[PDB]
Amino acid sequence: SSQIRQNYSTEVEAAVNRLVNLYLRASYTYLSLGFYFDRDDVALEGVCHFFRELAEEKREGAERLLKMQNQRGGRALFQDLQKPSQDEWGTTLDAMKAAIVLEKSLNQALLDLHALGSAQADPHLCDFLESHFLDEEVKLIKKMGDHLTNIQRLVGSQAGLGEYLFEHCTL
Amino acid sequence: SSQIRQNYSTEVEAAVNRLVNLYLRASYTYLSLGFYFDRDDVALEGVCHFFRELAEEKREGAERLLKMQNQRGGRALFQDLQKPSQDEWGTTLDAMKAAIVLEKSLNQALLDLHALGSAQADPHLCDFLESHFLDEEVKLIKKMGDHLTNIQRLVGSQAGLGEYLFEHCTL
Amino acid sequence: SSQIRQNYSTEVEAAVNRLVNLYLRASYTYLSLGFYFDRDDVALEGVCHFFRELAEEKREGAERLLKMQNQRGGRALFQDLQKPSQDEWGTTLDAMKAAIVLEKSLNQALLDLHALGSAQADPHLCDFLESHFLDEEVKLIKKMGDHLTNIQRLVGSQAGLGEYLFEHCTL
Amino acid sequence: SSQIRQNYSTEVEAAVNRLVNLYLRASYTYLSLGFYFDRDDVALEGVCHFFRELAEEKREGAERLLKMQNQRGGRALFQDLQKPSQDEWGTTLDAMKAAIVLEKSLNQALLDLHALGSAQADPHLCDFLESHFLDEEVKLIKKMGDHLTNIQRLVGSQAGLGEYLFEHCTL
Amino acid sequence: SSQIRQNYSTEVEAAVNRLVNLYLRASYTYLSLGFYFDRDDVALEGVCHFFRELAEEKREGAERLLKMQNQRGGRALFQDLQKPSQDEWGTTLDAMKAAIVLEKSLNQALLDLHALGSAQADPHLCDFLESHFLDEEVKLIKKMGDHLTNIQRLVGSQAGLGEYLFEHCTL
Amino acid sequence: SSQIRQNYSTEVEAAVNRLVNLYLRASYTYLSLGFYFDRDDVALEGVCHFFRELAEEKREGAERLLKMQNQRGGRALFQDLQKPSQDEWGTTLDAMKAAIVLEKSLNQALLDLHALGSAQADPHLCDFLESHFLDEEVKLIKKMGDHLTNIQRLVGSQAGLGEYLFEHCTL
Ligand SMILES: [Au+]
Ligand SMILES: [Au+]
Ligand SMILES: [Au+]
Ligand SMILES: [Au+]
Ligand SMILES: [Au+]
Ligand SMILES: [Au+]
Ligand SMILES: [Au+]
Ligand SMILES: [Au+]
Ligand SMILES: [Au+]
Ligand SMILES: [Au+]
Ligand SMILES: [Au+]
Ligand SMILES: [Au+]
Ligand SMILES: [Au+]
Ligand SMILES: [Au+]
Ligand SMILES: [Au+]
Ligand SMILES: [Au+]
Ligand SMILES: [Au+]
Ligand SMILES: [Au+]
Ligand SMILES: [Au+]
Ligand SMILES: [Au+]
Ligand SMILES: [Au+]
Ligand SMILES: [Au+]
Ligand SMILES: [Au+]
Ligand SMILES: [Au+]
Ligand SMILES: [Au+]
Ligand SMILES: [Au+]
Ligand SMILES: [Au+]
Ligand SMILES: [Au+]
Ligand SMILES: [Au+]
Ligand SMILES: [Au+]
Ligand SMILES: [Au+]
Ligand SMILES: [Au+]
Ligand SMILES: [Au+]
Ligand SMILES: [Au+]
Ligand SMILES: [Au+]
Ligand SMILES: [Au+]
Ligand SMILES: [Au+]
Ligand SMILES: [Au+]
Ligand SMILES: [Au+]
Ligand SMILES: [Au+]
Ligand SMILES: [Au+]
Ligand SMILES: [Au+]
Ligand SMILES: [Cl-]
Ligand SMILES: [Cl-]
Ligand SMILES: [Cl-]
Ligand SMILES: [Cl-]
Ligand SMILES: [Cl-]
Ligand SMILES: [Cl-]
Ligand SMILES: [Cl-]
Ligand SMILES: [Cl-]
Ligand SMILES: [Cl-]
Ligand SMILES: [Cl-]
Ligand SMILES: [Cl-]
Ligand SMILES: [Cl-]
Repeated sequence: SSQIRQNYSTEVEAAVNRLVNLYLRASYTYLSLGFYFDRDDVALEGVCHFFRELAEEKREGAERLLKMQNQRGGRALFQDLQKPSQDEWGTTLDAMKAAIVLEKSLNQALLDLHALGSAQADPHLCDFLESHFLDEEVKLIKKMGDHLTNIQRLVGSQAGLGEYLFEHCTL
Repeated sequence: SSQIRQNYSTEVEAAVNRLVNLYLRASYTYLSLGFYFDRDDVALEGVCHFFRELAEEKREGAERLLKMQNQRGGRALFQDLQKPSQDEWGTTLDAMKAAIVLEKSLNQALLDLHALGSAQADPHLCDFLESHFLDEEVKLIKKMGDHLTNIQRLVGSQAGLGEYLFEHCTL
Repeated sequence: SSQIRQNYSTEVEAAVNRLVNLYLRASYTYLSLGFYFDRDDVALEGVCHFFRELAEEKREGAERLLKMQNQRGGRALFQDLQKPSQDEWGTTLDAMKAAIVLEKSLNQALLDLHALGSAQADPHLCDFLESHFLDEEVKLIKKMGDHLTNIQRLVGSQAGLGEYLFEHCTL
Repeated sequence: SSQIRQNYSTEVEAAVNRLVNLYLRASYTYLSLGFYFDRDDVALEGVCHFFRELAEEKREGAERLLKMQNQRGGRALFQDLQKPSQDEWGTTLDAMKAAIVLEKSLNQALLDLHALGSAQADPHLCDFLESHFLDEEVKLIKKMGDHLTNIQRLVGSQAGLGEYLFEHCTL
Repeated sequence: SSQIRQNYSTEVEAAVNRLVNLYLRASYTYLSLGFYFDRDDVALEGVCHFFRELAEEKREGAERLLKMQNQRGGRALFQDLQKPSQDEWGTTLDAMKAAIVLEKSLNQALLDLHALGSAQADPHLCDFLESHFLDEEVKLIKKMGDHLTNIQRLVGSQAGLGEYLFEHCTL
Repeated sequence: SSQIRQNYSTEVEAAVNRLVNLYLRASYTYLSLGFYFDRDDVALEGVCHFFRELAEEKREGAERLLKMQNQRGGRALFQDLQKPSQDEWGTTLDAMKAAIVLEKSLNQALLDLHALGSAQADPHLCDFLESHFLDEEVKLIKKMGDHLTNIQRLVGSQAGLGEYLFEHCTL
């Protein structure tokens, strides 16, 4: 009955709504991460800012998906947004570990949506994922792995601290 | 055990977390409102934009509250965000009615938080509500009542349409 | 006993004070008109603005008269300002009808003051009315008649609405 | 029956209309003060200008109140504006005394409206008074007391004139 | 006998003079803190500068209070300023602890002045505290708690130093 | 035990701390002078401003001395700051008399510190006094004597007022 809908499976429509939920959950998680690091007894405002920026990116992804849902003539359906998995997020290392786990769950969701879009022969969907999501996730996951390595190095030892300072201050 | 906390009741702390939830729910509602009006079979993009702007304002209010929670040494606690009350929002009139009901529920929540802050002799809280929330809500509710009146006039009759056009095009 | 007073009758002096009162009453009326249209259940802000501008013009006329009274060595005397004739002003059509009636009462007052100034052989008074009031009133009354005609056309019928839209949007 | 009205008592609504009247009366008083000082036999144009500026401020206060009345869903009701208490205002000292008495009556009215708003648990009203009226009145009353002191000094004696000139011309 | 004084209790007048003393004491304390960190055998000029800026803020607060005292028609009365509690201030951690204790004593004084102003039904006083003092203190106390946490982290351990460097140099 | 200290007597060190106290007392006195002239019943804002500027200069002198104390490796020690000698300061003439007495006490203190520095063969101290204090005091004392003469002339008589006006308005 939708007058623009063409080659748009009910399966993809549903999976897109689920991915919106996944992205909004991710944004909520990053909001909680950021405010934790803003606590006076944590007080790492740069970490708060890093996570605040990610909450925004994740919300923007959801909005992009919702725009696409309408462009294809699907019906956006919203579900409860579950609260984040933790109320306190431990150290910078713990938080960046939780963040890469999250990004990896979104990345797997995008890959699963491509597999569905391929099975449904929906190239507009594939193009959309490619254009806005797949490379963005890979780039973000690389940066977070980079961060994990640096944090481990900085917290580990004077040899690690040493090499980090040399790179940052001499190079 | 918080080293900055002063004159900040556990009651207000809790009510602030609940109000964050209320504001994030409101933002989610407005996201659903906006995307509904973006549907090709609805296609009122200006309405989508009006509600998109409100989703942003409501999120910003929640973020402001969360910032304040930390500034007072309270602990931000997040809860499930319930999905909006409807999946489809009817006419522009229905949506603007749902929106004023929502804003009125937030306004009542702010008034209830002032009553608690007064009972707890917490003037920083009162000041904060005054500075960022009370007048903003009143102004928004006035605009929405204005909108309700105009929509009713425009949809009602040629006499109503007539007066609207005169004001918009002659005055 | 006034050392600048020349050729300035007590009759004109009195009539000038009465006209000040008439102009301030008019300004008060337009204040009430404008705020009525600002009511959320009326919500024609352009009409509010049109009347707000007229309240200003009418006050300025009174101030001009008061300045002139002093320039001639008359004594400005103020009287009670009666409240406007109505508390609610009905439709845009009703309000613009009330406004033209008002302007016509001021115009008749100016004409009556010219007749007195002529009988008193006071050409400075005539010049003053000509320079600041007579043409202003005529222009305003023409605009209001124009408005009455347009409002009647717009509220009347699809043929009227039709012609208005053609003029506004095509021409 | 007003669709925006929330937490807005009939008592405050009425007191706001009365305060509008009080502010418009004040503006009318200052108009009479200013024109008196413009009389050729008085000829203190700076005093005329000081009072003209106050007539404007007082009108603006009334307009602010009327805007607020509508924003809260109250009904602006206008009453007769009584003419000022005097037709001639004596010396600069007499006029500035009459002016501080007036400002003190408005200030007391604002304080009485806060007491009512507090009894009615209306924090938007309190905020509004704070934001636009309480500090403005205090500042104005301080300036007028300053003026009274200076006028008394200047009119009093050569020792007073002396100190005024030293401050104005040397410092 | 003061010609501007209205609704200004002798109790608030006295408490304002005491708070001026409290603020000037605070400014003197911060002067001593800053010069200590300027000692060649301490040599933390950034800490000296942080405290120099606070000495200025505290003096400005006192001056603001004194201005307000005169605006209300109270009489500014000055008392001995006691010298700071210490002649030497230990480590950066010790000094920032002494500073938050101080700010908390000023904050409690402001809250006690609000309680008095409320008991005296003095809304201009409440507004003044809100506008210039309550939020400023909260913001300053949050920053100092942030500083305490960071200093403890940096002085504590290589894991703490590690996380601080990551936030500052990577994020 | 100070590693920079050279040719810096304990006698000068102590006298510098005492002079800091003297300068801060002077600044406090000028704060009280300035606020007195800001009283509505005094209302000489130019006098308030003149004294406010001097309070700043005196504080700056103390800060300069404290900086120098550290540059020489002395230990800044702060004492109680006694409140000013009066709570009310009479006429402009009385205040300017009190001010020149004060400046003369500071000037004598500087001269006494030079005598000590000379006896201690401390040329850096002499240079410092010369560079920042001796000429500044002389210039300030000359200006204040000038002011005393003018105030006496202006308050004295029409012949005095006469000559002042001629100089200010014709020359
Ligand atoms: Au954050
Ligand atoms: Au942040
Ligand atoms: Au694909
Ligand atoms: Au595909
Ligand atoms: Au770097
Ligand atoms: Au570096
Ligand atoms: Au570096
Ligand atoms: Au939208
Ligand atoms: Au939109
Ligand atoms: Au409150
Ligand atoms: Au409160
Ligand atoms: Au329009
Ligand atoms: Au139009
Ligand atoms: Au038009
Ligand atoms: Au209006
Ligand atoms: Au308007
Ligand atoms: Au005529
Ligand atoms: Au004539
Ligand atoms: Au047009
Ligand atoms: Au048009
Ligand atoms: Au058009
Ligand atoms: Au005037
Ligand atoms: Au004037
Ligand atoms: Au209030
Ligand atoms: Au209130
Ligand atoms: Au001056
Ligand atoms: Au002068
Ligand atoms: Au001069
Ligand atoms: Au310093
Ligand atoms: Au410094
Ligand atoms: Au208060
Ligand atoms: Au209060
Ligand atoms: Au940094
Ligand atoms: Au760094
Ligand atoms: Au770096
Ligand atoms: Au001053
Ligand atoms: Au001043
Ligand atoms: Au010397
Ligand atoms: Au020497
Ligand atoms: Au001069
Ligand atoms: Au002159
Ligand atoms: Au002159
Ligand atoms: Cl955040
Ligand atoms: Cl495909
Ligand atoms: Cl939207
Ligand atoms: Cl409170
Ligand atoms: Cl208006
Ligand atoms: Cl004629
Ligand atoms: Cl005027
Ligand atoms: Cl209240
Ligand atoms: Cl310092
Ligand atoms: Cl109060
Ligand atoms: Cl001062
Ligand atoms: Cl020497």
